[PDB]
Amino acid sequence: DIVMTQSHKFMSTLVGDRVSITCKASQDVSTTVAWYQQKPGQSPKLLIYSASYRYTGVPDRFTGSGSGTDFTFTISSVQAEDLAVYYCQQHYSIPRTFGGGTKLEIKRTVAAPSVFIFPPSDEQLKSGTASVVCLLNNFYPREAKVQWKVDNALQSGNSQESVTEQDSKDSTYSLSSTLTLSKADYEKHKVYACEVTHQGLSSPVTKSFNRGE
Amino acid sequence: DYSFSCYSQLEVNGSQHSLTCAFEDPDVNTTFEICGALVEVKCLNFRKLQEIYFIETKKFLLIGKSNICVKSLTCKKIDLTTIVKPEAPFDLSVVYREGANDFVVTFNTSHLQKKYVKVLMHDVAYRQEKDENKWTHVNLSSTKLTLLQRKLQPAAMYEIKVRSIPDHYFKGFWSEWSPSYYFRTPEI
Amino acid sequence: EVQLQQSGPELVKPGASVKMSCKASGYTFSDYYMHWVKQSHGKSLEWIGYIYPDNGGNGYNQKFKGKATLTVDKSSSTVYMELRSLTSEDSALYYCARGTYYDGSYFDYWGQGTTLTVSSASTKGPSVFPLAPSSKSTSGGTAALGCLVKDYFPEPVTVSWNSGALTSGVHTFPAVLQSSGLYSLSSVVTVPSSSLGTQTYICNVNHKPSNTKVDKKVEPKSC
Ligand SMILES: *[C@@H]1O[C@H](CO)[C@@H](O)[C@H](O)[C@H]1NC(C)=O
Repeated sequence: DIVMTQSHKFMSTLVGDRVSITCKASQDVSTTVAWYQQKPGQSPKLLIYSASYRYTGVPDRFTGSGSGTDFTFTISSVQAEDLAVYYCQQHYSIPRTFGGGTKLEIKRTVAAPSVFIFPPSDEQLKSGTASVVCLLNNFYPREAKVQWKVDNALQSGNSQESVTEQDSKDSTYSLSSTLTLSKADYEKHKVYACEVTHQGLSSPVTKSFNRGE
Repeated sequence: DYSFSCYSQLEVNGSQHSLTCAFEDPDVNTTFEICGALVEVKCLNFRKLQEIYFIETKKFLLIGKSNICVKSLTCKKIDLTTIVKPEAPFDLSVVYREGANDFVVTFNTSHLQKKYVKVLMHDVAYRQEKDENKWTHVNLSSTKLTLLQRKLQPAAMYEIKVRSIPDHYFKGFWSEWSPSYYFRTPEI
Repeated sequence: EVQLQQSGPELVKPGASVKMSCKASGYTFSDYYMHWVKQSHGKSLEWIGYIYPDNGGNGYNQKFKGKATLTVDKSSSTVYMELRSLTSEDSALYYCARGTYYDGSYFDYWGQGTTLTVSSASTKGPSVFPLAPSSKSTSGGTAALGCLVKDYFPEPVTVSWNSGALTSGVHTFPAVLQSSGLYSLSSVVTVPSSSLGTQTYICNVNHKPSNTKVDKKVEPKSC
């Protein structure tokens, strides 16, 4: 097999800036290398073929160069919707082999998260379980820490976090932290809070509720 | 004397060689043995299924001629290095380069990494859909070929395949045709 | 336009076999190669093989004993079979793609992909609970409300809001594998708070492996 290796697995860039992803082939593959773009939740989209030829309908800001073993895909002015994983593929011989891919993250100004808290529904409670949800909305950068407090007692090992992919519109992230308890343990206590710390918060932001009300 | 044809595939499963034989004569309803120069063995008994006889063993001598005598019915003094059948190439591919206006044809063969049979000559035959059994043939030594766009009919589909031969110390037979590949040409 | 519609997600036991479909439409089906591609957890792309609809083909050494590709011109459908399924062929999204005209080299059109999951576990439909917008817990003029899709297996699940009419401000989080071996996720949406009493919001959950098509109304929880 011909091995395609992309030097960098992640790349960060500002909007309107240039980006050049590199891809090296283990053998000579002439000028026959293609570049695909896979946006979050979508299928790969063919952007470039034959190293430098743009597929029909592809914007002009996407370009390619290289030959033999070294190839470079370039975005001259990155835009918000350009968030994706970019793959190189040698379309020279069989078997067809792709590169590892390069996720292009977009750098932007700090954005503090909007914190919301949702208590468990009476339906789930009657079912016998309680799931309290803490939502951090539209923040940047990706790193934000969330702690759970039940009657000021710090929780550990009973919550799970899930973070979205970078939004193509505001270049932000969102996080959901689910605290799972039994109906017994849930009705045993009163105050439920999530405390959020982030690069954009000069002090922790606590969202809480009293069981009932 | 009854007539037969044999061929030996070398460096197949690791180093275990396989010598197969079949009859030339059309009807041979019998209600086969090969001896000669070998290594660690003096004569071995073929396996019988339908009308093909082969053994897979590692103790084989590549040097020296061998007398193959059918059971004694018929004898033939043949060299193990003069009845070699290469393995058919694989992974055939054709790629059109828009810039150079040509087609690069590529294939692979497991014999490149083999110890004994490592030098081959390949025959690439390609034909158009319309032509009733007419083939353009090209002999080559490497594993890549380039077909010029100007030397090909525009807006036409081509089928293509490849064969191989020993073309050094070893002699033998041509391999089987590789699985075909199909490609089109731009419309001027 | 060109369309490559693939079969739905599949759950299979280890050792058993799978058969995925890829129906092409919008072009002369017989003139283009058809390739299959595998996307593993690590987001890597592995070619599988090609097939020419006029007759046939295959490729790639690694998938020789796993993959078996076939075609039917009558329905313009490329079918793709998996034999000795393992825990490695699972965490893979299988795409069908079309090779370009002159050659199958690179692929210019892609299907939506089929998620395969091979596990001895059984199917489990999801429980859809509401995440009601607390009138006290709303940032100014914006209120957050959502749906918790808990305890289901396997992936994936399709969550929409108002049958697709609500797209602005929606965030469906990636599923998390709980200790119980079941999946769970949340889908939230931000809306103008003043609309909580005038506009109705329904979340539509669809889990095809269990054939569960759930709809849940999310209301401001009253006192
Ligand atoms: C040819 O086959 C050998 C045997 O595995 C492999 O190592 C090599 O990468 C192949 N080359 C191409 C161009 O397919």
